[PDB]
Amino acid sequence: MLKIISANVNGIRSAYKKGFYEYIAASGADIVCVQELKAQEADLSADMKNPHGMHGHWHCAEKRGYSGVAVYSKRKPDNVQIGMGIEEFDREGRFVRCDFGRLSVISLYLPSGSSAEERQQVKYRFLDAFYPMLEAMKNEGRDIVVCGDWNIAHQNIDLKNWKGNQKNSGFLPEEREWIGKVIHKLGWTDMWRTLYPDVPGYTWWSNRGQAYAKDVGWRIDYQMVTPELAAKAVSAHVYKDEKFSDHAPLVVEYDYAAE
Ligand SMILES: [Mg+2]
Repeated sequence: MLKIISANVNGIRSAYKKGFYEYIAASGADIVCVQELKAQEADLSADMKNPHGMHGHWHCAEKRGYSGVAVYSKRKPDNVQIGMGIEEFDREGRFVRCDFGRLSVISLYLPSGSSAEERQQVKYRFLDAFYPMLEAMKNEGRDIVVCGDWNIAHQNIDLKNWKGNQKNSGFLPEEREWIGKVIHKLGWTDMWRTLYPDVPGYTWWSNRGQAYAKDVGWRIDYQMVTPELAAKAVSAHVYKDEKFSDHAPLVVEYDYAAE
């Protein structure tokens, strides 16, 4: 099967100290989309550019130690898009797209809003700029997986403390509505929720201490998929046998090849 892994690595240099490099190979992944490199190109070792000889494409931020995304693939993409073409967001290294024939896979790091109202506003402006891109992408008629950290939990099932987080970034009414539109208006499939309707599937906890031990989790990482490819998804899991990051890798297996 085609195995695609989405992982917010909370700093690729940190994740590599915790075994993430070995996992890229051991996992059997064909494509690994990572978010939050916290590294510029000058900081990336050869094994962070082309892990295990994979092809790698990345978009780093202008600020040091910040953001950045990458897509690693066993096969060579025939086309690569670095950034969205919106300067404000592209300066932060948040979007890479790799094409393999009629398959496209994206690594997306959606802005977080919990730090300050200014950043919640950036987050909302990102949502408004990205929605028409999602619409256009859906209308391409190609097979597309948008992997990444969307920084929004959709429904009560998607986080442990839904009662106490309705005024906090990640579970605001406007944010949840926006994800709902991406699914129900645009017709993207939330692959995890479609595969396993009743299984929470948290992918983030604020630390590896109490927050993790007590499973105070949120499902904020997704694979959003086009219709025909969604029908080819056979299984998924949140990988928790090792801990590389404050997020867990989201792994989906598709009965699909680009040739
Ligand atoms: Mg982080």
